[PDB]
Amino acid sequence: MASPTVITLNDGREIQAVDTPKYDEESGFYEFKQLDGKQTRINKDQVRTVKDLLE
Repeated sequence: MASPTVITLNDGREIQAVDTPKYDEESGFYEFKQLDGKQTRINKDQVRTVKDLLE
């Protein structure tokens, strides 16, 4: 499934994903696919708010 989701970090840095993120218990990161179609991962504590563009 694909849906636009903007993840806002602790400092306020917002990144927009084309599909929904995965919380990985193994490494402790959140995995999300950026607008470019590139998957990136950031630590569980850096994420402030997880919201869709469809609010």
